This record gives sequence, structure tokens and C-alpha cells, in this order.
Amino acid sequence: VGRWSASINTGNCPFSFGKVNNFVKFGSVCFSLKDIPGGCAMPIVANWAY
Amino acid sequence: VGRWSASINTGNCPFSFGKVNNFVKFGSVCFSLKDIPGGCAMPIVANWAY
Repeated sequence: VGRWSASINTGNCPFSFGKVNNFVKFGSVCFSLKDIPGGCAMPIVANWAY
Repeated sequence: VGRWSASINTGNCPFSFGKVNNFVKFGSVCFSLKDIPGGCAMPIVANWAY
């Protein structure tokens, strides 16, 4: 689109996606699309010139 | 099973199930299986030699 950006900042969990590759270490994070308890969520947003 | 154990530790609520009988006092906890807001959840896990 002429004036569009899509991005995610952070939901309810500390780790910021996209820096996960920046020497981060975890164990059995076991991400899933389908909602499950005990896990954070991530906000997604679209922009139209603010 | 030959190598199996099933257990629950704690979800998002302080009270640890199984010690509820250890002189614990509450009022109208009103546990339900069907998910409802304002209540904690409990994790369940199965083991296969870790």
C-alpha cells in the first residue's frame, strides 16, 4: 500500500521478537499459533499515516 | 506406562493443590472446569524419562 507499515512491539512477555537471534538462550519455548495458557501474546498493528 | 508420571505444580494462583486439605480456609472458591475470568489455571505434565 502507498502508506502502510505493519509491525509488532511486545505483548505481555519481555522478550522482543526479532532480537531472539541476538544471542538469546531459552529452553523448550514451544511456540504455538493456537492460544494456550502460560504464554504471552503479541500485538500486530497496521499504519495509515498514523 | 513403563516410564510415566503425571503431575501438576502450579499455574497462576498461589495455592498449591493437594495441600488444600492442610488446614486451608477459603470462601466460595467455586471451582469450574470451563474457563472463566478471574481464576487461575493449572498446568498438567506427563513424563517420559525427562
